[PDB]
Amino acid sequence: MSDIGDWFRSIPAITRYWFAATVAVPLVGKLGLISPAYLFLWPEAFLYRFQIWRPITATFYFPVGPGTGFLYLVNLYFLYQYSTRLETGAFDGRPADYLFMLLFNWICIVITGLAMDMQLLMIPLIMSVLYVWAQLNRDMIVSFWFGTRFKACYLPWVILGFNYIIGGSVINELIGNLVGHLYFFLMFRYPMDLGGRNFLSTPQFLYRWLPSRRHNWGQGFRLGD
Amino acid sequence: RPNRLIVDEAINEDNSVVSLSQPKMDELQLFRGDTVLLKGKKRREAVCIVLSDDTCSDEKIRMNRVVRNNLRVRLGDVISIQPCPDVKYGKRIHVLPIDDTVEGITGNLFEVYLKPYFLEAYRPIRKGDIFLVRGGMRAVEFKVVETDPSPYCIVAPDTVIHCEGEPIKREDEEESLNEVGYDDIGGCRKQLAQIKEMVELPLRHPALFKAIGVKPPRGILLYGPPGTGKTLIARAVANETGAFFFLINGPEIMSKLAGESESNLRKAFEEAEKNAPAIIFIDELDAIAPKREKTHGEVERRIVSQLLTLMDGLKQRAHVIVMAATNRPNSIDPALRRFGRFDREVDIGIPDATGRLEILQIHTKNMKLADDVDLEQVANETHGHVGADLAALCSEAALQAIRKKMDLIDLEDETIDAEVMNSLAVTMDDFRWALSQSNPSALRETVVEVPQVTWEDIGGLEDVKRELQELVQYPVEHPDKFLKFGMTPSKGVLFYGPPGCGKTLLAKAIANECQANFISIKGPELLTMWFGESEANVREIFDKARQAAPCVLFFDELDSIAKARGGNIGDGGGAADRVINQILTEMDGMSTKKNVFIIGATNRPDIIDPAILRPGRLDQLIYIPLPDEKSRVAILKANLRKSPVAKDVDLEFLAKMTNGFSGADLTEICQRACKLAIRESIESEIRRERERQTNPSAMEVEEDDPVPEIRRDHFEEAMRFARRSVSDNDIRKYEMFAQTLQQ
Amino acid sequence: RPNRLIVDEAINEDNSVVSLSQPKMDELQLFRGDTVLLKGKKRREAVCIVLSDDTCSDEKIRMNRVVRNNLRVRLGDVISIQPCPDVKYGKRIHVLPIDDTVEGITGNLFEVYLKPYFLEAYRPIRKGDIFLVRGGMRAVEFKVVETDPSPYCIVAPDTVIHCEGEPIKREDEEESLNEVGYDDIGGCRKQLAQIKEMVELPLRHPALFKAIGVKPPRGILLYGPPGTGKTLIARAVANETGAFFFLINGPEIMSKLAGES
Ligand SMILES: Nc1ncnc2c1ncn2[C@@H]1O[C@H](COP(=O)(O)OP(=O)(O)OP(=O)(O)O)[C@@H](O)[C@H]1O
Ligand SMILES: Nc1ncnc2c1ncn2[C@@H]1O[C@H](COP(=O)(O)OP(=O)(O)OP(=O)(O)O)[C@@H](O)[C@H]1O
Ligand SMILES: Nc1ncnc2c1ncn2[C@@H]1O[C@H](COP(=O)(O)OP(=O)(O)O)[C@@H](O)[C@H]1O
Repeated sequence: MSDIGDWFRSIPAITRYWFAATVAVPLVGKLGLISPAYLFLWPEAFLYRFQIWRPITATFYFPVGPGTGFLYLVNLYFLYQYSTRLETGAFDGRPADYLFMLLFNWICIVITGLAMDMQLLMIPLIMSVLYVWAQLNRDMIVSFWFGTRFKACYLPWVILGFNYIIGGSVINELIGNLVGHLYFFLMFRYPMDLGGRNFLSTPQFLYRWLPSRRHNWGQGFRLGD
Repeated sequence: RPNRLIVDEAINEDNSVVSLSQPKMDELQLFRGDTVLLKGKKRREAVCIVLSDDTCSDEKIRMNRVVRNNLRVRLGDVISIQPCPDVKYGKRIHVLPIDDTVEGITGNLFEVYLKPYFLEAYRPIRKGDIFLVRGGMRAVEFKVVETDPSPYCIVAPDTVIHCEGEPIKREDEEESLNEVGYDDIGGCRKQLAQIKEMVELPLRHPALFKAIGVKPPRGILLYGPPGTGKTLIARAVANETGAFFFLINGPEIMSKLAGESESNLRKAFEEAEKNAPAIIFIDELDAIAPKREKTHGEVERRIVSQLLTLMDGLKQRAHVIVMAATNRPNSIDPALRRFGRFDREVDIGIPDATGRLEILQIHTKNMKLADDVDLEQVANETHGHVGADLAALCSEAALQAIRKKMDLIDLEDETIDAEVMNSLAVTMDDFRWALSQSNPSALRETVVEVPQVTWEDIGGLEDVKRELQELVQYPVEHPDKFLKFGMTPSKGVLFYGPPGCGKTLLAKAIANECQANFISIKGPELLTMWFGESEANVREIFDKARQAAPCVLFFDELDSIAKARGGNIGDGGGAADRVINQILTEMDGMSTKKNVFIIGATNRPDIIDPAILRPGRLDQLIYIPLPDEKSRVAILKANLRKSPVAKDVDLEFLAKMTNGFSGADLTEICQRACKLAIRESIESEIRRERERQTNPSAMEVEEDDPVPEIRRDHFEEAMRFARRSVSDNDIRKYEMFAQTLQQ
Repeated sequence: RPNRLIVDEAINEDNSVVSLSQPKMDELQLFRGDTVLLKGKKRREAVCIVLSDDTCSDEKIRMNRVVRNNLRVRLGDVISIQPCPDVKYGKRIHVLPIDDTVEGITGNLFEVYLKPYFLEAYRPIRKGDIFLVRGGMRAVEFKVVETDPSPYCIVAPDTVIHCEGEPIKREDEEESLNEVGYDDIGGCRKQLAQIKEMVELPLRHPALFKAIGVKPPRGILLYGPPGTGKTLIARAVANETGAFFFLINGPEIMSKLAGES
């Protein structure tokens, strides 16, 4: 129900700005001055021809229109019950490492999208992080308030058909899946067995703000014996 | 291997130490005060202190509840114990208590709790450990979440604590580890021992037991007065063993919605079957399954049959055990008594004075009472009460002490709580007032126990005592001779003689000597049971005696049946004959396996029906001669304990003057003399008060109360009423009857 | 601080009595019949007359229902008592009868109620108070809505009283009188004390005994002949101690059709 308001209000300033941008890129892009058709994410076009209009702007493309706006609604609805879990689940006590891992994963996914020539980027990333999050949350039934006949082993392909009926070029989401596998490799298999070079770098920009990172033990009292 | 050592309960009360036997310390090379790293399950490591105690066996390591919680293990588990004395002095510890302690306190645990608990303690501390400190009323828990150095540190002067912040919640699985344990039960040693013996093996090793291929018991019923802690017992056992205890309440089940109850019932059964070996508990089964003819409608019959089918369909399946609670076994439908159904039954008797003291000690733990508590006579006088009654008494006494502190003119909203709680005491007047405001629940209910009268208490007719002990103790202690020679020992012995000779006194004395359970049956109760309620009472009393084997059943007013048989009433003769026939048949029905003896007593043996005096029935008969001189002096010196002994005179001449008198006469004379002594003391005290009030400061010299000197004048005013309690001719009639028997 | 006083039940039923022990008279050097100022909860202000009573303790103040409601407080609370000798004789008083107190009278309020009650009383009254007057066979409440001086003043022989106009609309937190109280029960002092002792503490201090962690009783049975006042006792206790009395009747439940019951 309409409990999202408390969730949004409770968020501090920096994190609420981060998520507000992350979720409001499409409504901002629907300003009406710039058509969404100018962000088709053609890496070949930018590489070969000029394509000044898509330096990095092509990496955040989501088509929403007149007949999809209401559906747009339920989309963000999912993201809510995604973020509420995703922030709490898996990584919840690492605000700086949150930004670090998002940055590395985005670099990987934008590289693999440069390999391809597809259109959508944020939905594949969201579902990728979703499945890598739920692989640590498998075998669990969750049902919302207005639901009592929620069965098992049906949700992923039902959502797949949901996004399949409205639109096309389904295989793009698979590439998002790819980075999730790598991300899974990055907490269970990467940093103990291969020992090769690392393509990821952590800039000092993250360590400059350090949002919460509180570890002081308040104050102390003298005991003696 | 000198690594693993099975765990056991600890006798030492210190939290951070454990009891070690000498060979184990020698083999492991540990000494007093040395730290050891107990490694258990879930990657849990705990630092403990070695103590010398050869009481524990080598294979068992004594270890109490707090260390069990820290190690995150249970009883009978396996833990590796190795030397590890390299702990280092700590610098800082950041610690957060349980969140369930700020319930209207808002105090500082540093002074109220930490100072009393860690004054020169030198306890070892490791990260994430859980411990407890008892306070004024709350056993407050504490978890250290940071230490320096990590993780080892010891209580020492160079310690600074960070106890600031919202206290953390209990650590998941530890939520139930707040209370509930074997220590929480009093006066139930045998029952708890049986339950542990016949529950631990199936639960601890379910797969092993199933692989063996032996059926596990599935029917356990417990019956007793309400409030005896039956639910507490079940909860404690389930918590200790480790299961999925799933309570099911009684009354709500019927009145959920028409006939939907069985849906919830089978849902619960399924989910219990879905959730590993679990103990399923049902309460007040009578409210669910009463007697069949008590039922009025049909839906209750449907529910009862549904329950029957559900519980019968769980043969083998999973390691699920049914726990049943009730009050009276008779009220339950007997259909739930077949094999495979409920088959093992336990009675929860009312605890005795020792049990009452144990219960009070358990309850009187957190509060600090005043240094005058004398729980002994308090327990003695409070017979007829249950654990709930004593808990209510403790709470009431605490409240009375609180109001005796008075509301000290404050708006006590988290302002004076800390000062009051750490400064409390419990006065004896609180217990007196609780006794005044006490309503025992048992009251009119039979009690089975071991009496207190000793052989020296009687003082007379040692020949009869010799014969009784010969006939009682010898067969049970020496069955070899009986089986070698091959005769059935006698079971019933009758006593006859003049009244007022302490036949019940002898019965209690022999029962106490035999250290066996005693049951008293009074004739008025039997005569009440004549009309209507006769069969069930006889059956239940004999069954209760049988389950308490060995025991000595006793009877009183055995001639009352014949006294009402012949007389001007002629009404209960049919009921009396029915009762006596039932008694005869049922006592014929006993098996010689049960080592339960029967004692009958009467003073008018002639009127007794000859059918009682039959082989197999009461055959051994003993006459009780009147006391005389030696017997009289002995009973006098056995009853003359008192506080005011005075200096007395020769008892022999006192027996001489009272020749041909029963012990009742002597006791009455002594009591009359004591009454006159009390009257004299009272009148003298009143006269002294009168001369104080008429003459102020008349006796400024501090002279004690008048001496309780029971002088020979008091004896004279006593045996002025030298009662001939027993008639004379009837003595000749009794001895003539005995000689008629003495053919 | 022997100036704040814990308010409790009273003995004198007069409308202008605050009972103080003789050491308390010695403490403040107060006169007898002088006006004293009372401060309490809800930022209320009161004026009253000090009377002698040795039954009360030094820390105890005994004071009836009318002025206790004038401060909108119940027994067991704390009030501040101070001398108020600067009071002077009143000039005019305009009162206004409550709506549900004068039904079926049709009479001159001056010559039946106002004249005897106000005679030789010198009761100090402050704007916003309500006072009850016994009459022929009914008792009628009046609210002093205007007075000179305002708000506090002294009832004086030189006062003109105006009690004409539409009855005042009922208040909300005024704690309307004519409700059942402890005095309204006779012949059961022993049982009344017994029930008061073991019920007042948990209700008045819901958190105190919770901090003590002692289980309070949950159910009490009262049995006897019908119509003896058991409902009266429950209502009086609820009114006096201060609670959320909720009455339910068995026949009402039986009247319904099964499940909804
Ligand atoms: N053996 C006991 N040891 C300690 N406390 C006990 C014992 N028996 C009863 N009590 C007290 O009574 C409480 C539980 O009483 P309760 O009424 O639940 O008894 P029960 O036999 O488990 O079942 P029931 O509720 O049907 O009477 C405990 O919390 C404790 O205060
Ligand atoms: N001690 C008393 N003081 C004043 N009035 C009393 C007293 N005892 C009884 N009454 C009167 O008797 C009547 C009893 O009313 P009510 O029906 O509420 O009492 P009850 O005893 O609770 O009744 P019930 O018969 O329903 O149990 C009322 O009119 C009440 O005023
Ligand atoms: N130490 C004792 N030795 C012998 N008899 C005793 C002793 N103490 C009490 N008695 C007797 O026990 C008797 C109990 O009487 P009662 O129970 O009425 O009948 P019965 O004597 O048949 O049991 C008293 O009359 C008293 O004389």
